[PDB]
Amino acid sequence: RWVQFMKEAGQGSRDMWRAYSDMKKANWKNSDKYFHARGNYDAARRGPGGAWAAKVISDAREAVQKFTGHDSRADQFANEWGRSGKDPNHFRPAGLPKRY
Amino acid sequence: RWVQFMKEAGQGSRDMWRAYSDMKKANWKNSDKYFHARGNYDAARRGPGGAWAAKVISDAREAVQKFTDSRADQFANEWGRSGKDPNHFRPAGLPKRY
Amino acid sequence: RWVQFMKEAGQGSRDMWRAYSDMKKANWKNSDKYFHARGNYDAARRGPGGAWAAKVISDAREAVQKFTGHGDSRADQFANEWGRSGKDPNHFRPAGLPKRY
Ligand SMILES: CC1=C(/C=C/C(C)=C/C=C/C(C)=C/CO)C(C)(C)CCC1
Repeated sequence: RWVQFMKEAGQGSRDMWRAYSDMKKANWKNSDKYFHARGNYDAARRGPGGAWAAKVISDAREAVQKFTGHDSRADQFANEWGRSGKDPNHFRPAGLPKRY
Repeated sequence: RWVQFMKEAGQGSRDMWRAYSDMKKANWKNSDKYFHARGNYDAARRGPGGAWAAKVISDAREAVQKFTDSRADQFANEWGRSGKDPNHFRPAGLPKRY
Repeated sequence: RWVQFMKEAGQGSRDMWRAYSDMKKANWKNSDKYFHARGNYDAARRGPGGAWAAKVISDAREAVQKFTGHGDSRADQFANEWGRSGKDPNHFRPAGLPKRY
């Protein structure tokens, strides 16, 4: 039912949060696009609910970015890259620890 | 904050539902696109969270439609959401409260 | 702490899934308002993250009702809010509902 979709959305949201926290924790220059792609990739592979959550969260982030001044297209490109099932590692900065 | 964002989202959502409510309350001559634009326009006026909310609701609506046209609604949605005037789609003599 | 909020939200989500699951198993007449109320009650008790998760889930449910048929919604939301505010879910308990629920 809609329950299963929502559970996937819930999982997808956590994948999104996981990507965000791992990115602060890593504090690695030019890592953002990797984590954006990775969070959307992980989330979408939870199923339709996860892919929906990743999009909704990504657009919420874009909206806040716009409001505060900037970039955004590049981020959304990385977002959609991972969400479509493409490898986030194409954005992986050299030396990024294997645990991320 | 994101408390502020979420507030705007709540308000924007209400503007949306209120748009959809009004529309049923008016079984109309070709009234669709006006209500869709107005909801988004109202919702976007609340701020970023409202614009964001209007978009998730619009896209969701469209998604459910995809088992039952959709693009023309989406044009009207983005019209209002961008701030362009919803009355552009007003039908012939639509009651004043809408 | 975002971590704590996220932890409460996860718990509250589980409380919500547990209510819906319990509702299904029980298959008891006139019982949805109880489970709607109970899920929000248990969720809100987790902390702000839980109350928030329960609202997001309740509002998403209402949204899907409206797009399709399920639409009554106001009555469901009244129960949701009732439980989420901390009021007794048993206010909606139908006669005979097994005690474990
Ligand atoms: C009020 C409001 C919401 C309602 C969302 C909807 C409409 C959820 C249903 C989605 C479905 C079924 C999508 C199918 O692709 C939530 C709380 C989520 C966030 C802010 C806007």
